[PDB]
Amino acid sequence: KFGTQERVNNSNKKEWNGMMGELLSGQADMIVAPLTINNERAQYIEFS
Amino acid sequence: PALNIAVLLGHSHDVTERELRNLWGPEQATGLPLDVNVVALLMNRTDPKSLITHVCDLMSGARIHGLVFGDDTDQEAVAQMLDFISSQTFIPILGIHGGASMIMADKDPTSTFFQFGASIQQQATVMLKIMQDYDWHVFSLVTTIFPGYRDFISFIKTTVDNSFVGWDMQNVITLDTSFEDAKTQVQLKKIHSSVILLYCSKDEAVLILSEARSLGLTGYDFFWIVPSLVSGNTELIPKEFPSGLISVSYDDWDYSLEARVRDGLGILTTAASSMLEKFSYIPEAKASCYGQAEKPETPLHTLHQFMVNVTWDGKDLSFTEEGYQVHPRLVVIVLNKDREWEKVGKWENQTLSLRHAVWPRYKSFSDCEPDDNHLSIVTLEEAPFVIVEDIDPLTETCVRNTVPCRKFVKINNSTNEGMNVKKCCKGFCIDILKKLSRTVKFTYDLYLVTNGKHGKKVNNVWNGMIGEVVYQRAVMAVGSLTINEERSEVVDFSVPFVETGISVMVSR
Amino acid sequence: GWDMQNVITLDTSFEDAKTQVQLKKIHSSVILLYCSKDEAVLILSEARS
Amino acid sequence: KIVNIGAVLSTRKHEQMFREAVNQANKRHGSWKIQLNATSVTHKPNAIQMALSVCEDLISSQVYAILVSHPPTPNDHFTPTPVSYTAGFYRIPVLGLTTRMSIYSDKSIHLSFLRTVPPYSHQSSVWFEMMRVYNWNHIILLVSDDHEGRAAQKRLETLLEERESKAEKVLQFDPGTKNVTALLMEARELEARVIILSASEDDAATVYRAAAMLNMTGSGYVWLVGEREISGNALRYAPDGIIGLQLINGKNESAHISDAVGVVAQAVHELLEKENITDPPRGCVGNTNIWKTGPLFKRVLMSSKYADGVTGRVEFNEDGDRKFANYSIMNLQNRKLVQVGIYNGTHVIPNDRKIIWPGGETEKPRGYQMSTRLKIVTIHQEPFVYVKPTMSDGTCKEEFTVNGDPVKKV
Repeated sequence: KFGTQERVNNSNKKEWNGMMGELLSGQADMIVAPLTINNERAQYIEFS
Repeated sequence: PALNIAVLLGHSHDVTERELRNLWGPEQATGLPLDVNVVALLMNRTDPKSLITHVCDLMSGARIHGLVFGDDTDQEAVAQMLDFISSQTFIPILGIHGGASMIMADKDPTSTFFQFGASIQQQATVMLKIMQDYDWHVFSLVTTIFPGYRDFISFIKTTVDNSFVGWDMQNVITLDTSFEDAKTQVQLKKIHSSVILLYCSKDEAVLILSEARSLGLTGYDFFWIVPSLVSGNTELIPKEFPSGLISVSYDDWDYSLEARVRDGLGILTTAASSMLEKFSYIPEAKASCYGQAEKPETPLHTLHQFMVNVTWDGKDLSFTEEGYQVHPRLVVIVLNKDREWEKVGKWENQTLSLRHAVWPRYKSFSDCEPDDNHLSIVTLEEAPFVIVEDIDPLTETCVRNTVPCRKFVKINNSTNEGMNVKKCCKGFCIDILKKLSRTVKFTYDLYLVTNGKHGKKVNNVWNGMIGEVVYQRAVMAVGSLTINEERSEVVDFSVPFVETGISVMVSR
Repeated sequence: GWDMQNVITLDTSFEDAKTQVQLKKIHSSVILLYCSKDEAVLILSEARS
Repeated sequence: KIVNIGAVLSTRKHEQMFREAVNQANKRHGSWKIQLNATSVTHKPNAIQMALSVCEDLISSQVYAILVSHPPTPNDHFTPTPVSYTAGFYRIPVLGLTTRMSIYSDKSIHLSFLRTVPPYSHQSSVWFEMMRVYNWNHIILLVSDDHEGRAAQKRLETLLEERESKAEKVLQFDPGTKNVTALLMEARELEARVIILSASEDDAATVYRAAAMLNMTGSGYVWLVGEREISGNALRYAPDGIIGLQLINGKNESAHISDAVGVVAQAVHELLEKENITDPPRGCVGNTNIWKTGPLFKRVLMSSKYADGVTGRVEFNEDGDRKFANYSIMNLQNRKLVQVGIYNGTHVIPNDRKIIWPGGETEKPRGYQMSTRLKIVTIHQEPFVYVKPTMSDGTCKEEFTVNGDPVKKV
């Protein structure tokens, strides 16, 4: 999964999946992939 | 084995010891692996020294493995004292009614004192559910220095930041200093038409609401939502509370004291049964409060982890780690035109069900400006013009480019009544209505018509949108309505925005 | 293009419930005021507040 | 005319000096109008004994406020909790002398509980001041799962909110856990090198031992801790170079007793000139009504500022805790403790002493160390990122493009 803000069924918390989740959780420090920049992704992370 | 459970009640309740014993009397296999010998007691009033003496005497003589405390007064000072007694004697205490039911923020980790109430987090969650249900996305937040306000504000911000509804939190207001003297008024002056989540004690909430009325913040479109902290004793209603003051609380009407005692006894019995199944046997209580016993005093096996997952009489009365009910019996009440707290909604299994599908307009005061900008609009579903859809499964609210609209759907073919389901209406006519609302600056309560179909004069009586409009049940019809001579005679039409004649369609 | 957003008449006193909801309706950036100097002081103080 | 003030103290000489201080305050203000009678009792090992004793002796004495302190025994497991509850029933203000526990800061639990010493959570404020002095932006929090850790973390986060900054991580551990190696291992990979700790003495000692075992106390790391981490057993395993906090008169009883008696006497004098003053309820049993002017008395106390306090300018914030207390920054050198500065109500001023950071270096280490091992995440996209299985030799066979240049593979 590239990454999409999805509502987890329990606790109703916004959580990012895929590369977005890996980057936001600290497991990765940089994403180099065909990642399309848009409003939703740019709010939480910074794009070059 | 034998399990001794002590049930304490106050003198105000018109409840006798005999029926307290009978509450565990019919012997319907309530306790499978153990026999509960309920011992009951009533105290005239709850003051500290008598409380400690009574609890210690019941621990010594009756050798109780638990306790069920029910207080009559609203004194909030009893909850912490009960928690302290539970911490000292390791007696599982259950707050039932009155002061014992007031939720405490933080309890001693070594204490086994649980309460039958809703924490401030659950009250915030239910108020936010109310706000989401009525599409009150824009809102403000006015609080004071009353204890727990920081936690309330933090939880509100956290829930707003992690919700797909798209809340519009305008500002956070904290009137720490004097209300009518200092710069506080300036802050109260920058609040626009929205929902005000007010959190403060009743004595100062009266002043806050009076000042808001003096600042014109109590109009028809201003909805004040407050927690149970201010909406305390129902019988005491200050004259400064505007009508329509939405509040949430623990219900005392339906969920009676006898049911409370039965639920507490059932919870204790189920926890004891699960503990008997898991551990070896039921441990004897402490010897005495006094004497300064030389011992770590920590039981080898306790009732903490057994009270987490408890089910009784099909109800899920489980408790959280801190001591809050997982499924509290929360009720949503308002101040109607008769100045009496009237029940409106209820909160069961994480779902909020409201009696009113659409919020009725409440006259805040006798001098309030009459409501003319709010219009009731009828509509009929037409394929290209008015498309009716269900609520978005992702955000649980009406999506963009649509508007709320309540449809009165019948329960089934047998009964004659029905329920109003709030669906989302869109299409050409809805877009025209939205543009008209933005231009003329008027609000609307869209609702579909179920009586007729496009209007028809039967027995000199109109049905449909025409019928609703002529009989003053609504202000306007926005649906796909054809301008006809009789209709133009009965009701006044606007200019035609789209030409729709009578045409014949055939297969090619 | 002239945008007559609204024409407000502050008939009552300048501190009561009315003339506060009325002053909140001004979303424009230019305000033409007309009153006496003593009333102008009160209106401008309320607007600043 | 006679006004009774109650006290629960540790040693007999403590009550004697409390009585003489009450007499001195009475002579200073003047006993012609109102006479301040002081009643007192010693501590007992059983909390229920305190609960009965305050009712039988203190409440029955028609007291206006109760001054509570810790017992001589080093046990500090919520000793003043019972009194604060019982006197909290009637909204009788309670003055905490040497109770630094932060659970009492929540006025929701304890309705009326004042104290003359800032709680441990307020220590976080001092650490924030260090952020403004040594320019440290990225930190690691090691709070516990009890109430103290949560309160300290919340206060630190609230203070960092105004800076539009957040701590790198907030690691939380259960109290009394033997193994804490996982948390330190998770913290090691983080780029930030500033560690802030706040826990009990035993947990602090355990974390210190784990850090020493994990080569965590070397050069480039700085430790900021509270008083509980540099007192007792936590001192014996404390790594060199840590920075802790000490309150100037934290363990002192005489100064705190004198200042509390003075401020309560001033508050009583200011209150008694008001109208319709209601005397406190007499007798714990049979009198369930709250004190009518109890909240008014608490508001008066919280709005009363002592002129010349022995400990300093006694002032109470909106939370009912002492404000603007002198904090001594304490540094550990060659297994000994030396003062390297002092913190006034707002700012920190150092001294001629040189701060020895952990690792032995005297130069101020940088807050964080740059990480040149960037963890890269990539998705399988055919036109962009071909992924190929490798052989048994560990690397896949090399290829060449149309120009013959080798293709780079990772």
